[PDB]
Amino acid sequence: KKVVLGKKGDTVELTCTASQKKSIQFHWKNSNQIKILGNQGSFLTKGPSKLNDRADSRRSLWDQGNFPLIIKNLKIEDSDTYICEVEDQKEEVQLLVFGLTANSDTHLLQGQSLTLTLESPPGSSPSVQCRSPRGKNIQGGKTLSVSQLELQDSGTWTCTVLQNQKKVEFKIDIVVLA
Amino acid sequence: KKVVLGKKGDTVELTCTASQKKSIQFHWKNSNQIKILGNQGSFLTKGPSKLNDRADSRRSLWDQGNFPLIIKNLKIEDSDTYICEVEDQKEEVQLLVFGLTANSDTHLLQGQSLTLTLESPPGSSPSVQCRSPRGKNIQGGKTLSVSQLELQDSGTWTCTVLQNQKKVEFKIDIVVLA
Repeated sequence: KKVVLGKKGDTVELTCTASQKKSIQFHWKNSNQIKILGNQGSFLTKGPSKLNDRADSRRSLWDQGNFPLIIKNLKIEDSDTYICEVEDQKEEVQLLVFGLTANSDTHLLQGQSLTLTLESPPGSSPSVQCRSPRGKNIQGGKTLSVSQLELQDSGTWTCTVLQNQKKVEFKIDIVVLA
Repeated sequence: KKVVLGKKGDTVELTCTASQKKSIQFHWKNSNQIKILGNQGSFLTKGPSKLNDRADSRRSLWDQGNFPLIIKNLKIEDSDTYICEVEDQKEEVQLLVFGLTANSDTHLLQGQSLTLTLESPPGSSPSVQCRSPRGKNIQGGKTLSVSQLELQDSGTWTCTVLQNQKKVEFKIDIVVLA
């Protein structure tokens, strides 16, 4: 059971490392036993999955017994358990996908509030921890909010989201307009 | 001891998969105990290696305990044993690098000879096996040569080079001009 955290619109690479004669039949399935991708002889076959055009692998690593599932342009909808069946064995990976917005623009006026919201899949309520460039931090679970923006908030904010031990770091630039 | 075969001007990715708390101190060294790259806290540090600007890793895989050494624009000179030291353990990978030319152009005249030469590092004499698009094959050890080009040689040739079990496939298009 491996837990990998991705970021909305980002690419993640789920790892699969077997222990057989450098590269042999394998394939990625979703908890739903749907085939995402596998190798056909020596080729690469992706079935009609919703991840069809955004899914790939690194075909030259199979020789090393590595069969990565690459997933570009990440959606919170891809969150899910992916299974990697390499000949006799199978690896299970849980992909948790997150997004983090700032409904205000990033260019606000001193005194105005700031609202950030974390987009998560029906499966999580994580630890959001954002710091002003000024050391001050705000924690939450979905909705964040700071009540008075100082000119001392301008900069670049760091939002740490935490899950089963793992963590994703988000960075936002807020322009506090005088 | 892992043997990976690369191709002149190509990129290879040497794999390193440990068994510790998702991502901890690691680094790649060459047989010569020279540091190629490692992680400094959480950053990426490449020393002054000859592979300095062509060397990389995939920094978001360390969380999965994978510490790849990527090496772009391959040279036969990069052939060598690379060691991957991940905390308590270390993996050794032998990178054999090959090139395969066709000293004639690829556009020859029927009747003319074809000479292909395999570029290898001082460490190998491999099995070169090239097939005309017409099933006929020519084997060698460094220098290949076909004495009479038929119009039945036009196409795309497949040159298989073999080493410790591994193999690299090269493909050349010869234009047999009538």
